[PDB]
Amino acid sequence: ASTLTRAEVRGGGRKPYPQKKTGRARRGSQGSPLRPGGGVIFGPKPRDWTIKMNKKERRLALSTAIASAVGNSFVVEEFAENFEKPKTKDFIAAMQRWGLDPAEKSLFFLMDLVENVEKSGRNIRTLKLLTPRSLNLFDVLNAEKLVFTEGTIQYLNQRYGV
Amino acid sequence: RWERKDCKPNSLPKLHKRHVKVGDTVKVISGGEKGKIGEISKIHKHNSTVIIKDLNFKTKHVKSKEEGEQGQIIKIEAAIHSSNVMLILKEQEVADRVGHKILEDVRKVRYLIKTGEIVDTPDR
Amino acid sequence: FRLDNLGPQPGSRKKGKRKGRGHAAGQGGSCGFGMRGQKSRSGPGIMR
Amino acid sequence: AVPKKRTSIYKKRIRKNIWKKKGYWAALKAFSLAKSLSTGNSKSFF
Amino acid sequence: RVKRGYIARRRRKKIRFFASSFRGAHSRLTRTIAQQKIRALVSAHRDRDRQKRDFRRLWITRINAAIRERGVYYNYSKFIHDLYKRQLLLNRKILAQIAILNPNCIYMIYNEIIK
Amino acid sequence: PGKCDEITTRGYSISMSVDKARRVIDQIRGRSYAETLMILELMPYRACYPIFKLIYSAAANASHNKQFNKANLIISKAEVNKGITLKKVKPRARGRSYMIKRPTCHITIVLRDITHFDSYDKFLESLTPKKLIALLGLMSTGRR
Amino acid sequence: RRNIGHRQPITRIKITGITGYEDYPAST
Amino acid sequence: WYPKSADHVPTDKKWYVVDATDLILGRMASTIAIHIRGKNLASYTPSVDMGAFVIVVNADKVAVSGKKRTQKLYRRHSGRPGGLKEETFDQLQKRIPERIIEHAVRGMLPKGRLGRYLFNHLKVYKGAEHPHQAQQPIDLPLRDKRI
RNA sequence: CGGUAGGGGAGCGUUCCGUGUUAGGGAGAAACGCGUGCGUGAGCCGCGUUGGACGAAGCGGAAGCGAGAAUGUCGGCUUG
RNA sequence: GGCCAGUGAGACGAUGGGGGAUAAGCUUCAUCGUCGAGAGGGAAACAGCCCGGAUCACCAGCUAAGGCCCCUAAAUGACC
RNA sequence: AGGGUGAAAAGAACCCCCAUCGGGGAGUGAAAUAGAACAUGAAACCGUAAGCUCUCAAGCAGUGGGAGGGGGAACCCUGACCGCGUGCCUGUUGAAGAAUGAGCCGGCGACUCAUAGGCAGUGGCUUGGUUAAGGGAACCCACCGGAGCCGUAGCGA
Repeated sequence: ASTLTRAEVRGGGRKPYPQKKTGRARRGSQGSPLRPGGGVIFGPKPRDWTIKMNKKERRLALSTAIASAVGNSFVVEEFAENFEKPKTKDFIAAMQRWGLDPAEKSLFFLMDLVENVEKSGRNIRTLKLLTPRSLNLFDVLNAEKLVFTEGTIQYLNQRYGV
Repeated sequence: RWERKDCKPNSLPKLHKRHVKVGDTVKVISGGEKGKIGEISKIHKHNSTVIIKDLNFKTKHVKSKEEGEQGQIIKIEAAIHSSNVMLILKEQEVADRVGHKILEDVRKVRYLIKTGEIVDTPDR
Repeated sequence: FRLDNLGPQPGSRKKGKRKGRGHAAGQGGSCGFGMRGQKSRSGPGIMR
Repeated sequence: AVPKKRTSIYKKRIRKNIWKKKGYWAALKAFSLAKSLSTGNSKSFF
Repeated sequence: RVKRGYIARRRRKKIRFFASSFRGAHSRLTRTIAQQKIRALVSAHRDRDRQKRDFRRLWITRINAAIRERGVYYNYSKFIHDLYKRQLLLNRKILAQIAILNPNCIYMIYNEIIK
Repeated sequence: PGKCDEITTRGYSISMSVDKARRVIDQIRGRSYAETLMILELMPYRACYPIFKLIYSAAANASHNKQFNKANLIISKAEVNKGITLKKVKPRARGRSYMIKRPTCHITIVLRDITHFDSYDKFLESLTPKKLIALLGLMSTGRR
Repeated sequence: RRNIGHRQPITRIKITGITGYEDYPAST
Repeated sequence: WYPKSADHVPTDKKWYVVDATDLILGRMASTIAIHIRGKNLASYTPSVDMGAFVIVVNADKVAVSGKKRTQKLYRRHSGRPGGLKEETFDQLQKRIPERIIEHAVRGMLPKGRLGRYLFNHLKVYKGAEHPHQAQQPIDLPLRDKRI
């Protein structure tokens, strides 16, 4: 998100007319901010925000999010997948027979993420597969319908204690 | 009107590409006069606009001669967009989506996906 | 903890006052810089 | 020599009205000339 | 990240409407519509407190005339010797109000005061 | 709506100052067609001719288009309005320069023929109210 | 300058009748 | 509730008379202009003209105390310089008598649009008879022991 | 419980983002007005039109964020 | 003490004084008041004099400084 | 400096006024008071019509009281007459000021960002707190990365 100041705009730096002896304001360039030709005061130039958040706190934001989503009908939980010729029909039907399907964003994740489920999870927009490598605060923070596997239940338990 | 001139990669206007072909027997899909067979006659391939005969009814007016004589009105049939025409054969009288095959020879032709008819037919 | 439900504690953040927007804000006009003088003038100012 | 301040709408409407009206009075004269020029004995307008 | 506005037009239509029947440029010409607005509110104050003060004045003079109607030298002054000496809980210069509606009643008041 | 007792004949940006065309147009408001005709024919005003051409193209535009007379045909409102104005830079001494404008009138005239149901007496008879609406085509100072 | 308003919470009473005015009438 | 407001009063206003034969000028003119305003009416209202016509007669014989009769001067000044016109009360009472009282009340009563309108309610005559029998003018009450 | 310079506290609003291809919406999104509806107020709810396509609320985030004063400035218009 | 301001030529009135000519709405300092930063009533109008201190509403009342013939409220009220 | 008829020119056959400028019908279109100096259309400014009102007037032109009248049948319009009221900002010991500035309307236009020191609010951790550069199946990033900094001992050149 960038812009140009009184110094970059192409307008010239000729005092358009002498200081006194003319009845008119003291305009001093036709590249000035006041004139509507260009020159913005305090425009946006690319700033690079970044917020160092203490690791041991950030963790605890995850642990809080998770630990708040569970135990109130918002954590179904599985143990494995065996899909061959990945086909997005057996999988969505799995969601159906499984927990809550309804394509209502149902965050959903796994361990070691065998390709043949990655490859049939993308078609469905509402639920996105996750791995410890890919874990984010955002999507596990619907507390809506997030699933796990035992690798995640103990991997998870292992990462955070009490 | 500059906002709608033919678009030009270096001296030429992009031609798009449409499934419909001249002499095609089409059903109008949705717009307006939905569900009416026709024979296309003239494809403007840059806009994907296609005039099928005897359907679209535009009541224009024409100053005929140089003394104001005549000038009797003409009734022209104007464009309709290409995504609004499917194919029909009189035998499988039904709309369909196009397809393709490589038949036993080298050549490669249309093939209505919902039926067994062939859109390409003979060369002429 | 849905995204919509979460809120920050009270007093955690204070909106930065924008000087010069209005008299009601109270920093409007002079902005508390008073009238004239080196301090009022824009620039590096007097060295500490 | 140079005016101080613009006049109101009030005043200006007054004077423009006097201008136009000054045109009003000079029609009924032309209307008399018409209503007399409708064919009649007269020595004018060959 | 342009952020241009229209909130002026409402900021200002509102005033433009509070200054109606202001008979000049004071009703059309926004940059003076504002200061006019200010000045109408101010005179609303001063005319309000002055209206309390002003209606007292009006009733004092009105009751004063009704009392002087007795042809002998009475007053709004002396009527109040005699209207507080005899305990009447403050008819509140609204005996000045009946004095014009039920005048016979105000003559009854006045005779009971004289006693 | 006037209900066909009106025939607007709008105008082009007829290339003359608005205000002078307004002194003649104000001259001709209310008078019946015959008078304003014979006046504008002989009026000593430049802005009088195009107004004339307009009027006559309003009578004639209201005799075969609608079908009216001319003897019972008045000028109802006959308004003028400004229009696009052009801007010239004519120069002048000591190097100064002044815009000289160039105005355009924009006239709409609404003639008015006469159509009357005709009522014999003042007395009112709260009857045929649905019909009554048709009957009261035009009234002055109506009440209730 | 201070744009401030004010609602005095009034009460709109209706009066039904008058009583016990018989004693010590001073009317004449 | 709401104070009463002078609601339309046209005519049948009381006409009074004052024979000003030796009645000192000021005091009389105060009790004239108090009946010119209507401050003798429970219907009094500054903004409306609830007053009452009156008639001064024998306007030649108003008295003034002290040495006034040669001292007091009425000055009318023309708009141009040098227009000031010294004029002593004796010269007026000799020359045009009614203007005397016509000043006295015209100072007493409230100048403005309304004051100007009321001043017509004073009819001044230098003779001994007044041509008005309009409301059969009842003589004017004087509450002033010193006249 | 007056208050300029000035300091502190509590808020509204505008464009955009998260919750969203949200709720709602061609029986109709915004500018104009009737409601002294409502607020201490910045402003908010409703209410209508030839046109007429988008977009609230709530809990949060960011600011090219709030104008009658710069002999400002760009455009349109007047006065004489 | 911390974090942070603005201010830096005030004006007049009372008093004690210097300078001046015991001249200035002059100037310069010391102790207080008002204005500055403060409304309202008296003073005709009238920052710096008198009473007095404004949170708001009230078509309620008692007073202060000042006043009671008319314009404007209130005795053209008493007696010397 | 100059952008936005319509979904499709279907951009107006025919008629009349007619110097073929510009119009009114007819026709097209859902709509052309969308008709080609055409898409929503604010304000200044120019008119028109209706309601009430000004010619012995005096006024930063409003306000409190409201005569008379008109409106749909207690609220809104106008205002006879009375009272009070010495524009707004900057800036001054002190301005309504005959000190400044602004013709009006609408917009554009001013304490911002980067990194660092200090202080306060909030949170995480703690018999320690934190990682930076750098990696991470892109960029964000879970995890790694302890080099480094701060708190642990002062006095003295």
